[PDB]
Amino acid sequence: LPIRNIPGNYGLPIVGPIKDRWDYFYDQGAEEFFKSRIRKYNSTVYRVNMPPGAFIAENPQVVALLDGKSFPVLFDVDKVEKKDLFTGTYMPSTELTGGYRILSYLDPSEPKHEKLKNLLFFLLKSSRNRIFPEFQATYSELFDSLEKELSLKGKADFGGSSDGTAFNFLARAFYGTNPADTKLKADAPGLITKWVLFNLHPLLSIGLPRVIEEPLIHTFSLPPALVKSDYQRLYEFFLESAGEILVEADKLGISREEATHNLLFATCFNTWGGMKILFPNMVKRIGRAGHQVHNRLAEEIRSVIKSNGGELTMGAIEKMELTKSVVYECLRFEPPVTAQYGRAKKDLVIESHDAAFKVKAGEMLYGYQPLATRDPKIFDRADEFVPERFVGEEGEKLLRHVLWSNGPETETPTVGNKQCAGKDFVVLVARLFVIEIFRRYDSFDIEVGTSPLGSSVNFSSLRKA
Ligand code: HEM
Repeated sequence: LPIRNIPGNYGLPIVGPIKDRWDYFYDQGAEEFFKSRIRKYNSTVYRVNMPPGAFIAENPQVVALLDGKSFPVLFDVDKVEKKDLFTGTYMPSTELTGGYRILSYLDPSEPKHEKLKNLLFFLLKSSRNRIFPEFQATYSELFDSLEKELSLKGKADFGGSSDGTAFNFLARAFYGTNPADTKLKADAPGLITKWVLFNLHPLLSIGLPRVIEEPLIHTFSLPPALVKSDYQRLYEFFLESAGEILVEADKLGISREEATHNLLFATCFNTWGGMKILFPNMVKRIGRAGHQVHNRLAEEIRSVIKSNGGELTMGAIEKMELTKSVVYECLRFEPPVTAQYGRAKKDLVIESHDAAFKVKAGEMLYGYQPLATRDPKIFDRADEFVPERFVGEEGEKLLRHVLWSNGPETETPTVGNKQCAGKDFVVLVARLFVIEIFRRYDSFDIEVGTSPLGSSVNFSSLRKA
């Protein structure tokens, strides 16, 4: 390929980054922010300023990688450093996380990265026999509540009940603990939401006027002191509930305190936060796919479960071709976590589709994942939600281009990489979610809005089997 100069610029000091931030949040929105510049520069690789800049991030300057050929450099731990960039060009105060740099912020070259990631692998494996029954019990109660609410109101707010369900499910599956039996009671979703906001506010908009938002959430960090007491309630829950897991932390040579802050983070931030975005998005996209698709899913799911003597098992799920494909298509079409960063460790030559580009050691690389996973040079019908996309031998080959987990779907998270520790768990619970819906309902209708993190979604009809 021809070597091209990386197009784009960072504009004026102070003023450049602020105007780019306004485009990003207000005047364009993330997707059009990136696409308008792809068009202008005639390039899927270019220089751009990223939020938050201001007083929160020291340096907003990045090289953006916006196609599925260039983007995977962000996975290569010999090319990029992945230290302290889980949230991008700033890092939330460690006062938010017990004074520890949590696993998500650690480069694989750090010894505690290996230890802590092994801890989470153990958490997931040891939970294996609890996931099915706890999912089916907690989500059954959720759909019961949504039916109740639909009968009362003519619509049922999915997110408003599902956030509690997801936390209860995780507490029961991971720690064999019902939060209703503890001091947390039903307060966890509110506590976690505030704490996550204190971490992520510089990257988020709530729809308030920019005159209010800019000074209040985009310029300076919210003080961690204001969420410390909330965080302490969560910590005491994890400390008291995670006994069996803490035994393994002891064996791995991790302090009880460090282990507990890490379990809190993986459970509340990575898992529950991830599910908070993913599940409503799934309900939205599957809802939009239409009743013929719903009927095909119901037919497949019910037939397979019947073939399996009414027992839902991992092997039965493997028979559910359309179900597996629809889950992968949700993750392709709308990756729940869209921003991945990496700092070049050495001089690199990054190949796009039609040119190569040279980046210097120390440059911050950034990828907006939906542009890599909806890349029309990789996927046909790239901007269409295609339920059956991954069905069959040929469809399955395309999984190497599904990147939700911060690596190819065909690859395995390891202590040597920064791929999502919960990769297999997420795909499993997403499948269980679709299964639970269509074993109960023939089809459904939705009403939808936006949310700081993804979508808000109401059911307006739930057609029982
Ligand atoms: C739908 C839910 C989830 C989504 C969308 C998601 C997505 C991601 C993404 C995109 C990253 C890469 C972060 C980066 O370096 O930019 C990541 C990392 C990580 N995730 Fe997940 N995740 C989810 C669930 C989980 C679960 C269930 C676990 C349970 C252990 C988990 C644990 C982690 C950990 C520990 C890392 C850092 C890995 C490392 O340091 O090597 N996540 N996740």
